Amino acid sequence: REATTYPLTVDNCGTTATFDSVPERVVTLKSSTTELLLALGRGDRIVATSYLDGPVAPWLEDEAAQVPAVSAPLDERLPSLEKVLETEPDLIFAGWESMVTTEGLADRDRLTQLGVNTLVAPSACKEDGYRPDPLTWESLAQEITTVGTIFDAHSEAQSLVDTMNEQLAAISPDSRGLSALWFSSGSDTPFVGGGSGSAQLVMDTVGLRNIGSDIDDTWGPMSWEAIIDANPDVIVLVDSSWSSAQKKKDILTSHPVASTLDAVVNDRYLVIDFPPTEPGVRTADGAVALADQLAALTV
Ligand SMILES: [Ca+2]
Ligand SMILES: [Ca+2]
Ligand SMILES: [Ca+2]
Ligand SMILES: [Ca+2]
Ligand SMILES: [K+]
Repeated sequence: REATTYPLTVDNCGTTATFDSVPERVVTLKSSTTELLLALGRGDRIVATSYLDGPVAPWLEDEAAQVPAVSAPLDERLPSLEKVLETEPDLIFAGWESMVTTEGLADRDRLTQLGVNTLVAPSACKEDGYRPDPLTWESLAQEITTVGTIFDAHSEAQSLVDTMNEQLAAISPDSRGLSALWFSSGSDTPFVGGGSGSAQLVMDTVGLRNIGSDIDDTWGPMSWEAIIDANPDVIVLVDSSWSSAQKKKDILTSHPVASTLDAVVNDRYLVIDFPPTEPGVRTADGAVALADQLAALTV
């Protein structure tokens, strides 16, 4: 039954952010931020959205239906700052840190001067000291709790964390010692899940060894030669609008050497949608989905 005390000061990716009162008019950038506010029962605070990553989670459809901004995003990517400001926001809630730098909408200090708070999803901080190290489920719980505090939504945040933990509790790590390629896009040079993002978190959780684990980033290129030598037991396909799961199956099938891998010959594929690959509460839903598919797979 806690209610937030304002003014509230928080360190958010190394910027001091002070909230004089609960946010009322928020522009959310990326699906992660938009859906987190929907999930916390704060959809009515969303005055604009931009850079959405796909349809909302099915369980957020009824919240999204009450928020006109979800139906009319400002832009497919970053909107102009003028369009953002037209809605008289008190907060810009950015899924990626770059969006509130000079290379994005504007720097955070300049936005503060103009009367606009900024909040970067805590899971998305990129600098040393603030980047998850490593990303864990607790990183994501802490993000929910922090945003809940800012939005005076303490019970809602606790509920959301409890729901994520229940989903995770449904997963028993596979004990077969299997390895996996996490294949995002690319035919000439595959782009794969690296060792420091959601891909690694999810593979660790479901019990797959990531052949891309030595990549020190969320994603990286891996040559066909290196993939073939790694011999992944299972292949996770990210199903995105720009590279479908089927497209990647066809790439694998058509490759004159990778088509001879056991994983490819035996259709040992797991499929995850794009939005849960951005770290957030949906990532746990993605993990459940992959765990269920892996359970159904014989190898
Ligand atoms: Ca409103
Ligand atoms: Ca700055
Ligand atoms: Ca500055
Ligand atoms: Ca249970
Ligand atoms: K306010």
